[PDB]
Formats: sequence, structure tokens, C-alpha cells
Amino acid sequence: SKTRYYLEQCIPEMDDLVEKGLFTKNEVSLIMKKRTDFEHRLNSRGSSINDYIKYINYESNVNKLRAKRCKRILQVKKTNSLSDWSIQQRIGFIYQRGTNKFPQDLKFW
Amino acid sequence: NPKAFPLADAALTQQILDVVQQAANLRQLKKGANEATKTLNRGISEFIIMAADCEPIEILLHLPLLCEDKNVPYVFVPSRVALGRACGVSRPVIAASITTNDASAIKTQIYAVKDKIETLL
Amino acid sequence: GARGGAKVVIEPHRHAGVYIARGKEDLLVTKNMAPGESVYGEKRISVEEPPTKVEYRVWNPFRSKLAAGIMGGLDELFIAPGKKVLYLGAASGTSVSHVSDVVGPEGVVYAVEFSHRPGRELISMAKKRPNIIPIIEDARHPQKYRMLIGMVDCVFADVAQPDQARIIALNSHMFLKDQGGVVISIKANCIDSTVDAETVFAREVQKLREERIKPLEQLTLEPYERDHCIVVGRYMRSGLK
Amino acid sequence: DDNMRREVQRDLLLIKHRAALDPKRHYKKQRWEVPERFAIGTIIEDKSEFYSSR
Amino acid sequence: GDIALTIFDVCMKTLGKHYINKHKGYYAISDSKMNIELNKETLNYLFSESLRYIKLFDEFLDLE
Amino acid sequence: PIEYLLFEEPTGYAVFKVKLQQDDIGSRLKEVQEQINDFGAFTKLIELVSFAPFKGAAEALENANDISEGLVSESLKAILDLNLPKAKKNITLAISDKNLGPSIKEEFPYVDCISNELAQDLIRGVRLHGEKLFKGLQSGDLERAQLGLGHAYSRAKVKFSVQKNDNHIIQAIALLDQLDKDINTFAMRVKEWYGWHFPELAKLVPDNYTFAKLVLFIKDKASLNDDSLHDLAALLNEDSGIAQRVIDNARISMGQDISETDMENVCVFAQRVASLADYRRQLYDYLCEKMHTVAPNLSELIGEVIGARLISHAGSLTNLSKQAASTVQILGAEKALFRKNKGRISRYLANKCSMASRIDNYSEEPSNVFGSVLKKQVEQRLEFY
Amino acid sequence: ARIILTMGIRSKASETDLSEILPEEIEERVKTAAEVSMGTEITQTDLDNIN
RNA sequence: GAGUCCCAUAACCUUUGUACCCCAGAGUGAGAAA
Repeated sequence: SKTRYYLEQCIPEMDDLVEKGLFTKNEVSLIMKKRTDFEHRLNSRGSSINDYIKYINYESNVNKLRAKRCKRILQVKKTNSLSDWSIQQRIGFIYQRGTNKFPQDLKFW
Repeated sequence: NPKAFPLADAALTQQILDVVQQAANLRQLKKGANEATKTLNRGISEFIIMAADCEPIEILLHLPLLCEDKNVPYVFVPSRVALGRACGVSRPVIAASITTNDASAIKTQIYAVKDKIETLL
Repeated sequence: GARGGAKVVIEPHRHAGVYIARGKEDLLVTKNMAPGESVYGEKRISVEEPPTKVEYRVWNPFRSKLAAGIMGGLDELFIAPGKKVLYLGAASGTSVSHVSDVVGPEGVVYAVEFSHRPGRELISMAKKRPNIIPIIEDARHPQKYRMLIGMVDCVFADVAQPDQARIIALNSHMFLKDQGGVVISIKANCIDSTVDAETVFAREVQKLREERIKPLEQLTLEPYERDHCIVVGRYMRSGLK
Repeated sequence: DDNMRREVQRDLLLIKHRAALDPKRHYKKQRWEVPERFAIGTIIEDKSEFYSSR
Repeated sequence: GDIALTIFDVCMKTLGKHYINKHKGYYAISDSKMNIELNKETLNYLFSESLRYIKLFDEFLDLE
Repeated sequence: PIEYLLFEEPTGYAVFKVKLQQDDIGSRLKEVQEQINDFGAFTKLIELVSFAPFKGAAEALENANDISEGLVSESLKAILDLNLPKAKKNITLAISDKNLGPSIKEEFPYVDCISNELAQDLIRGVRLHGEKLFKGLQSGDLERAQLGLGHAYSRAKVKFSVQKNDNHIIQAIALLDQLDKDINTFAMRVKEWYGWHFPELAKLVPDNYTFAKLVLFIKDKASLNDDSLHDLAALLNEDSGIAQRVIDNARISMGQDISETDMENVCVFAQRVASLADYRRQLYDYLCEKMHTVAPNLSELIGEVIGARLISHAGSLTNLSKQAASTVQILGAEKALFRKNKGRISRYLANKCSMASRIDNYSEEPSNVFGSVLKKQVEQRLEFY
Repeated sequence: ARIILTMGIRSKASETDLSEILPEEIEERVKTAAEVSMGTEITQTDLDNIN
């Protein structure tokens, strides 16, 4: 299935969060559970563009939470590791999938 | 571009009129536009001959519409005076038809003309 | 036989979109798409249904070759309600209009004609029948009217030309759906008058095989016509074996 | 309709046995069980056929 | 400012052309009177278009 | 070596990009042909990159002509210029038509066209799936536009004209009789309704149209003045004496007076009958005008109204001309349109009608010159018998 | 009938407003059908009488 | 309790009035006048 391939792409990110201590393992699991439902929704039949917008919004919110726990816990503006740029790259990847699937919707473009 | 089309040249016209004269002797000729329409409707017409000088020409331009629908060869000859003479009647004839008959004595001559008309069209 | 006031018991035919009117004599009929008029002066039958007045058109076998095919008993006609059909060599609405009746409002008929004079009556008929798209073009160059035609479930060829095997093939490749229908009416005199009618029919059948059209059936149209046979075939691109 | 009006019932009965109506006709051989869907219609003649078939 | 006016010129020609194609369908209009109406509507449509650029020119103070 | 594909829809031009190239040595195998049918298999071959819909109906016909002639329309030049990359090596374009190839090469030297059976197969798949390949992009509806374009393309070549149309003649006549039936019927009801209030006037003015007008003036019979007498005297003429009669009978009658509401309907209903008659007169002029412009020969020979009827019986001016002379005689033999010596003129006139009809039908701009000499010829026969 | 009065010709369908006669979804339908129509042009003489 | 749903808002027949007809019909297809 396509879904599992996309989920495993997240693992190196979730590993970095625990190692940096920003998120606990239980918290990290909850993020993956929400992604698992999203990443599945996109690849299954009946998907609409709104599913892409929801997932993009969710990933954007996770980026904010990481950015604040960085200064709160690590006390560093940018942690030099994979976690810094994974989300921003992922959100871009979601857009490229969305526009290919639904080139009609001008709002998404 | 002209309404009367195709118009047979001199050499072909001589051969067409010859067949008409032979057909008239054998009772295989229907003379006049009204008869010609009746033959096409009954689909017994080997081919139709028309006078390109018919005055006015439109009076017989209904036959091609019948001819093309039913897939019957047709041709225009320059003279109505000559066509009437070959037909054997004592008046001008603007349209004539060769009735279908596979038992005819002039079958080979008819088909010889029929191919040439088909090439012209 | 079928006089003006005479009345008939109309019951359906084995082929969908074809009906039989019984009586002292039997008539093949198809339901009128545009009630209240006749395109070539055929007889018409009116039935009162709950009450709306529907109208049936009498199909004369002697004028339309396809009709003569029904009466002789063609096993399979790919023309049926709700199917796109391409009619090549539509001289006028004598036979296309009947085909349009069979397909019904849902289906469409692509009538193709070359000569302008019979076409003018084709166009005037087409206005009364929305489901007919008349294409005044030469069937020998299908590329010219490719914009106008989509996939067509069946291709019906009444064209009287010596080289039929090419026109039917070229339009078959471009527009016929795989496993689609092909119905060709063959006139022995037109293709080659020098040889007997049987040889011509055998020759045309072989051409269709070379063009990947597996031929299913041949029927001779007598007594309705002399030296005519309708060959029904399927377009099998996968394999004709 | 299940009423099966006697006029329509007799109507179909003359088409089942149409071989005996006129001694010169002699149609083909067929059974023609009554169909489950049928209608009765009146022919309409062309105005050009006023004298021939009216 | 000559370059801008050139675009206005070519603009005003083609907009009229397409407006003729619309309001006409596939087919030319046989009636002479109706054709006059189409020419009017093009003109009126073109004037209402032309008037806008007069309004636009006001915005730019530096140019003549 | 195919990389870009050009497909033309009635709505517009569609350009695809070929992701994978199907096996060519095996093109005739069953597997590589089935995949064209299967959408899942086909979508892996090509992907849409561009689509430029036509501005309107007019442009669709113009390009539909150009594509037929193998030319490059300005819209087609635009879409290719935006899509095909500039290029020793030439970008390959797949096109259905070979005649279009050289024109594209002229405009674009850097593109090489292909139209072998490989190109035809990919074009076949595009046509098969149609709108499904556009990924929801708005392509209108391909079935409707084909119907509009198809009629547009055909009638452009054959050069149809509104001048030839005769359906107006068939339809105006169907109004002229229907109006006369209704104008008679409704006027008969005006007679009864106003008859109750005053039955005598129905006897005084038998002409129904005048009665509607006269009723419009003398609403209530009690209104009787010398000035009113002059007014109603102006209506029609006093020669009949109805003007003096109406006043005397108005003074003295057994008509029971009806309410103002009932009076209101009689005049309004009478006003309705007036409009139908006035419209019918206006139409009768229109039919006469159109018959001259459509069938001047036939109209001149027998008449505008009768010739219009004959066109209706035959069903169309084309059908009438196509008929034989004997058939035309019986076409109007139920209403005696053309009508022992009497019989001969009918049949003689019957032929001459067919003669005029043919001239009218197949003539782009029929004149009345031949109709006249034909009628004079029939006349000369008339005195002879 | 009221449609014929407001707009006489398919050409007029583009600028004519049918809101009072037809709802929104119907009126756009005739506007689109107007441009792709199969029927032929008519003279003002025909139009006046049809009005 | 009980067929509106085969138009009693109608069909068919008779009488009267109006306008016509007393030929053949997929009409025939070369005489007519002297």
C-alpha cells in the first residue's frame, strides 16, 4: 500500500523529536496516529481537496508546537538536526500531491 | 459549378443518343421528365439522360436529386432537339430513361455507356 | 393490405428498438422520434397511451437495406437503444431516420454523406431529430471530421463504392470501440461487375479479416434485392482467433 | 390492464387464427402466443395515397 | 507614452472583432438591420471600453 | 520516441505528455491492445499538461475548418508554443492527421511529427476515455458541443440560407385557418352574451366583426343620443339604415339588462376578438409577402394562399418538386386547390404547378418571370376549351 | 412566450436578462444553449410576426 | 356498500344548412385535329 511508505518517511522525524527531548514517546505516538488517518484518507478513494487542506493545517500546527518547545526546553532558536526542516518539506510534498490530483481547484493552487 | 453537370462531350453524346434510338425501337425508353421520375421511384432506371439546354433548366433539376439518392447514373446532353430526334418522337424531349431489363438485346451496348457515364460523374 | 383506417396489434420484436405490427399482414415498425410527420412518405401508426398519442413509423424493407436484413433474420444487430452508431453513406433520411428511432433519445447517430445535393435533405431532417449529427464529408478521409465523432459502438456502412474495404476499415480504426459492431451492406455490381456475386462477397469477407474485423455472419437480401448481402462482424483488436 | 376488454380479447383471437379468414392467403406457420406487452393502433395513410390506400 | 496608446489601438480592434463573433453564433447575420445593431453594440461596447482608459490616464500625473 | 501528444476536442486543443512508451514490436499482441481499454493501465502512459478551450462557438467552427484542411490556427500555434520545449535532436509530437504535419513543421521547425500506428493507438485511448483523462478540468460536455459543431460544420460547406426556408409558409397557413375558426367561434359568443342584453342588434348587423366594434360603442342600450347616433352612423354606413334602426330598437326591446361586470367581459371579450382579426389580417400580409419571396412562380400561377396550402400538403417545397405531375394533382384533390372539360383544365393546370414548383425549389433567388409566361400559357388553354 | 418578447434572437440572449421570467439556474441554461444553437437566423419580418 | 380514471367537457347514427364532386391512382403514357 502507498500509505505505509509515506508513514515510514515520518519515522526519522519522530526519532529526532524524542532524542532532542522535545516530545515524549506517548505524545509522539499521538501525532503519528493522527497522521496515519490523514495519510490514509488522501490515498483512498473518495478523497476531496479539503482532506489536503486539513492535513496541511494540522502539519502547520505541529510545526508551531515544535518551534515553541524548542525555546521552552532546548532554549535554542534552531536545533541543527532533521526535525528543523522535515515539516516544511512535508507540507510542500502534500501540496504537490494535491495539485496533481485536483488541478481544477484554483483555491488550492 | 454550372447546374447542368456533368455535360457529355461531342464523342460521348453520339454514343448516348445511339443507345436511345436503339432502346426506343425495343420499347425500353421512357421519354419525358414525368416518366423519368416514375422510373426512378420504381427503381427500374438504368440511367437518366437530360437536356442541358432545357428552357429553363431548373424544370428538370429535380431528377439528379432522385438520381443521386437512388444511385443511378445520369448525364446531360447539349441538345434537346437532338435528344428528341433520337428518341423517335416528333417533339423535343428534355429527359429520358432507359428501363432496366436483363433480357435486353442491347444489354452490352447499354452497359458500355453506363461505365462511361460513371467515370464522368 | 395496410389501408388507412386498418388497425394493427403492435408487439415487440426480438431486437430492442424494433416492433411488429400484426394484422392481415405484418409490418416492421419503429417508434417515431418526431411524431406528426413522415420523412419519406411512409405509413405511420398512432397508438393512444395514458392520454398521449405516440406514433410508429412503418419500415419498408424494399427502400432500406437494413430493414431487409431484419426480415431475412439477422441474428445480431449491434444497433440498440442507447448506443452510438456511425452511419456511412447516408444518402438521406430514408434509412438513417429509422436508425435514429432505434437508438432513441439517449443514443446518437453519426450520419456521414459526401454529395451535397442529397445532404441538404439530410440536414433538414437532422433538425427534427436532435440525436442525429449530420457530417457532410467524404468517408475516404476520416481525419477531416475527427473533431465531430467520438467512440461509436457500431459502424454501419451502406456506401456504394468499389473500395469499401478501406473506408470501413479506416473509420473502424479511429472510431469503433473494441469488440464493437460492424454492419456492411455489399452490392456485387458496384465493387466488381466482371465476376459473379459470390466471388465478390468472398473477397470482401477476406478483406475484413485482414483489417482485424472478425466477421460473424452474412445474409443475402433476396427477394428484397438482387445480388446484395449484409455481413455483420465484430471488431476484435485483441485477437480474431 | 387485467380487464382484457372482450373487443381486445377477440381482436387478438383473430390474429392467432388468421390462416382461416380468407381461403387465398396461406401465411407462414407460427404460434404467436399472446404477448405480455402489446398495444392496438390505427394506421395513418399519406395524403398522396388518398385514392390508393384510404 | 506612445507605446501605451499603441496597445490601446490594437486592443480596440480585436475586442470589436471577438464581440462580432459572439452575438452572431456560428453563422453570419443575414438581416442588414440586425448587422447594423451588432455594429452598434460593438461600438457601444467599445466606447464603454474606451472610456475606462481615459479614466486610467488621470491616475498618472507625470505623463502628458 | 513519442514525447508529446496533440488531441483536438470540440471544446479545445489538449496536449498530453507521454510518461511511458508502450511496446512497439508487440503492438499487435493482445496485451498491449487491452491496456488501451483499461483506464488504470492507460493512465500510466500519458498525462495531461495543457488544455486551451475555444473562446466561443465561432472560434470552434473556424478551427474545425482549419483542422479539416490541415492548417494551424492561431489558437493551435499558441498552445504548442507554450508547451513544446525548444530544441541535433527534435521534440517528437504525435498527431492523428498526417496532413497537419507539414504545417506544424513549417511553423515550428524544431518539432518532428509522428502519425504511425503507435501514434494512432495513443490517440485512440485519449478519445476512448475522453473527459475522464482531464482530472476534473472543465471541458464542458463533449457530446453536446459535437452536435452544435457538427451542424455548424455541415451547413457551412453546403451554404444553407434563410432565404430558401419554407417552414414559415407551412406554419403561417396553419395559423390563418386556426384564427378564422377562433375569430368565428369567439365572435359567436360575443353575439350570445350581448344578445341577452339586446338580441335585436345581432339581427341588425350580421357581420360579426362589425358587431364586435359596434358593441364596443353601444355598451348599454339606454345610452341613446343624437350625437351617439351620428357616431354609430359613422361606423359602417347609414345606407343599410341600421343607424336609425338601432336607436328605435334600443328605445324599445325585450332585452334584460345585465350587470356592469357582465358588460365588462362582453367588451373585453369583444376586444379580444378584435385583436385576433387584426393579427390575422397582419399575418395574411406576411404569408403573401413570404410566398412571393419563397415561391414566386407557384404563387403567381395559382395564388399565395393556395400555393402555401399545396406546399403544406406535400410537406415541403422540396417534396412538392420531387413529386411527379400526376401525384401533385391528387395532393390538392381533397380541397380542390387546382379546380369533363373542367377536369382537363385541372390536370393541365396540375402539370404547370409542378413546373413552377421545380423552378422555385432549386433556384437560389427565384423570379416570377417564368411563373407569368406559364400562367399566360394556362390562360390561352382556358379560352380554347 | 415571455422569453420571446424579452429577447428576440439568440444574439440578444447574452445581454438580455430573464431573471423575472426564469430562476437563476434555468436562465443561464438558455444563455448557453443560445450560442450553440442548431437553428437558423430569421428576418425581422418573421420576428415581428412571431412576437 | 359501491369502476372518476374507455374524455356525457365525449363517441357514433339521423335531420337540416353551406361549399363542392358524379374519371382512372405508385393513374395510363402518343396521339389529337382533319
